[PDB]
Order: sequence, then structure tokens, then C-alpha cells
Amino acid sequence: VQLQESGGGLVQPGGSLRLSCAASGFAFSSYWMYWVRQAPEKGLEWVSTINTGGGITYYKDSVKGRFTVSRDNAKNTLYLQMNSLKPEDAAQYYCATDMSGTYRGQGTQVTVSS
Amino acid sequence: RTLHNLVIQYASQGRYEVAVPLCKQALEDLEKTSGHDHPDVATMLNILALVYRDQNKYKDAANLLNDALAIREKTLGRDHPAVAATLNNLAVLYGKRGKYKEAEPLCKRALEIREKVLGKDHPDVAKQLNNLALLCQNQGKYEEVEYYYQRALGIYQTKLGPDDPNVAKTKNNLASCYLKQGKFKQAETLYKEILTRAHEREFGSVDDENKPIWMHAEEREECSPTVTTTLKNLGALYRRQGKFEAAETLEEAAMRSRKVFTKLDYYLDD
Repeated sequence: VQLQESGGGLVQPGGSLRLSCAASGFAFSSYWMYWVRQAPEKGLEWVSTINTGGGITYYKDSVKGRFTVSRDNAKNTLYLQMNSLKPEDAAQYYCATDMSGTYRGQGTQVTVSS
Repeated sequence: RTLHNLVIQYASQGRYEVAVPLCKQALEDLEKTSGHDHPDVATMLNILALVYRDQNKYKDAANLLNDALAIREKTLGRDHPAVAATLNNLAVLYGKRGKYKEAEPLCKRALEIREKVLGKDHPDVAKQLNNLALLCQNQGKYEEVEYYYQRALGIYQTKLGPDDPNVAKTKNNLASCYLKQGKFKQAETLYKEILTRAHEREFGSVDDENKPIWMHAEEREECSPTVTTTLKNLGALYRRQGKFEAAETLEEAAMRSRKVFTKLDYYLDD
């Protein structure tokens, strides 16, 4: 199982980022996908969940209405549109096949400042 | 250990006339060799209790499970994973009898033990989360139910395969959770997913010349044992929508694959 994250960067409060997760080495379209984050001095938090086809989506209470998870099964890619970014959202973001972060890549850094 | 593997095999076939005297005679030997308070006695009491539960002998099943629990707590320890397996079997037993309030603390104790000892990532944690969500939804407590399901689903598809029977069982339970909440479209989505995965495993990847059963059902309208209850429940969902030609296509498939909604909660044992 190979997952690679991208799309992180430095934005100001209220800004947007779009995270990408390139998947290979497994039947991606048969798996539910997860977005997990780890803030500088906190433990790993679950952010979002998407079913195989994308008809079922779930979000962490603090990101509901601001974040949108999607997927392109033909491209074997997972997405996370992050709007109205707040300082609390500043973390290292990973994609995974579970909430614990099993099979996660190197992640992508999200920074919310000034 | 060989004997423990032999009984489950006889029980799976429904040979209760052979499985019950096997457990009873094994328990007779063990109680003369190492007494009553021994782990192998509690193991046999646990398996026989599950055999009794399948025979609707719930009084007997509860008695043996409570006995096996006291033995396992003494002989193995209060935080041993085998104690959590028996606590789970007691919770499932109470749950199958409608005693959801009494079943919930036993389920929570089993989850706490399995998270602490095996880690939050283990398939036995997904087993407990699934059972907890089942006991919670049947009480009308939906607060964390969907969270437990998506947590258990992640563990199951990762540790085992997305084709593993526990994945389809947890998915059917979440779809039943959607039905109780009137989330008919989300239940439809989940039942379609199970059937798509079952179609892809056998007939291959979806295209124009190879479509799952539900796709062919929607075309006509325009003009594993878990799959049978998936075919019936999705058929009932089409009937509710007034899509009778789509409902007939699934009922025809459910009849061929065998030989309001179907209320069957999939509790995961031990």
C-alpha cells in the first residue's frame, strides 16, 4: 500500500488549500478513505471519512461546512478541499485506510498565520 | 487445543446432538484433571454457551458465560483479552434478548480492555466498536454510532481485506443504523457498495458489458449470507420509492443466490 500526500502550504486565516493523496499498490476503489491530522504538540486526530464511491462523507465537528472530502477513482486520488482555514487547523495532514493512520505517507504541512 | 477447533466445526454444521456431548464430556475430563477454576474449563464453557445460544437456550448460555467470566478473571486476570471475549459474548447475549441497557457496560469494559492491551488498531477493537454501535442504535442513542462504524470499518479493511466477512457485516449494521434514522439514500448507497464489491470479486471490474445487479435493476425501471439480506433490503428500498421493476430484479437474484425491512443485526462473537 502506497499513499503520498501533497497540497500543503502557508495561508492566512480564512484562506484555502486543497490536499491531494496519490494511491497505488491496492484496490483503492474498494476502500473507504480517511484524512487524519497531527497538530504540533497534540496527538493524531481524525479529520474526514469518505466511502468507496463518494456518496457517504463524514467530518470532524470543528471542520463541518468548511472542509470537503472527494475522490477520483479513475485517477486513484483522494482530495480534501479546506476552506475558511483557522489557526486550529495548522497541522501535518495524512491520508489513510483507517483512523489510526496505518499506511499513511510522509504527510503535508498546513500553516495558518497572519 | 485441538478439541476447541473440533467443536466449532461440529456446531457450524448444526450437529448439536454431537457438539453438546463433546463439550460436556471435555468439561468432565478437565474438572477431574485441573478442577473447575482452570482456563481450559472457561474456554469450553464459553464455546458450549455459544452452542446453547444458537439453540435458543439463553438461560443456559448466560449461566455458562457468567461462570467462564469468573474463572477467566481469576485464572488469567481482570485485564486479559479472554475476559473481554467473554464480556462481549455476555453483552451480545443480552443484546440479542433486548437488554441493551444491561449489555452496554459489559461491551464498554470489553472495548477498554481490548484498546489498552491490543491497541486502538486491532481487529478485536473493530469487533467491539461494531457491537457497541449496535447496542447504542437499538436504544435510539445515535450520537457516536456512525463514528464507531466508520472506525471499525477502517480497522477491518486495513488489517483484513475489504472482502473479509466482518467488513460486509459492519457495513450491513451501519446501513441498518441509517434505516432506523430514516436515512434511506445513505442505506441505498451502502447496500449498492456491498453488492458492487461482491460483483467485482466474482465477475470483475464494472463497465458497460459487466454491471452489478442493482445497475440492471435501474435500467428495467427506466423502461455470502449477508448479501441475501443486502439484496432483500435494497429491494425493499426500491419498493418504498415506487420502483417495482427494480425491486423484482433483486428479489429474482435473492431467490437464485439462496437455493418492511429484514431486521437482522450482525453481532461479532468472542
